[PDB]
Amino acid sequence: NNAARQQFVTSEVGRYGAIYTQLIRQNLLVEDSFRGKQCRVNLKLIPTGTGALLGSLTVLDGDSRLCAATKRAVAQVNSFPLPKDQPDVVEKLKNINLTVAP
Amino acid sequence: INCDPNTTTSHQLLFGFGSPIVQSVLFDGCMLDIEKDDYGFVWSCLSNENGDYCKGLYKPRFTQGVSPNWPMCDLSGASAERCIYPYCPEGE
Repeated sequence: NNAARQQFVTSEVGRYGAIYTQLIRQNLLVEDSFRGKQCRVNLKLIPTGTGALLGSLTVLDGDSRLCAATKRAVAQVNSFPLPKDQPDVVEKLKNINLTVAP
Repeated sequence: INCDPNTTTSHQLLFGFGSPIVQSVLFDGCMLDIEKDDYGFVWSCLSNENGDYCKGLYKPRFTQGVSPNWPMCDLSGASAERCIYPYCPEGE
C-alpha cells in the first residue's frame, strides 16, 4: 500500500525469521560433522491461537545429516510466535525461507 | 501437496491426545506415512497452551490412488492408526 509499510513488513520478517531460526537451533542436536554446514528450508506455518504451528517443512538444500537433524528440530518446536493484529506480516511469516546452521 | 515419495516436503499432522502413532493417513487425497529417523518415529504428544494433542511428520508413500474404507482421523481423542484426514484450506 505504501513504502513505509513495506519497510515495516521487511523488518518484521527479518526479526521473526531470526526468532524462528533460534527456536530451531535450540532443539538441534549438535554433531561435529555439522561444522560449517547449513540446511536451507522453507516453513509453512499455520496460525494457531496467538502463535503458529508447523504445517510443512521443505528441505531446499544443504548437508544431508544436518538437514535430517533440522527436520527433527523443527518438529520439536512447541510454537512459532506471530505478531498481534499485523495480517500482512503474518502472510509472509506463514511461508518463510530460513537457513539453519549449528 | 506434492504427492510423490521423493518430495522434500514433510507434512505435520495433528491428532487427539493419547493417539497411537498414526502410521498412514489419507491427506488431501495423498497417502502419507509417518517418518522415522535415527531416534525413532518423528512424533510427540504435548499438553500446553495449545491444548492436549499429538503431532507427527508425514511424507507420501510410493503407492497412490487407493481408496480405503477408513475412519476419519480423530483430532481430539485417540485416533485410529490408519485414517482419512479432515483437511480444509485456509479461509475456506
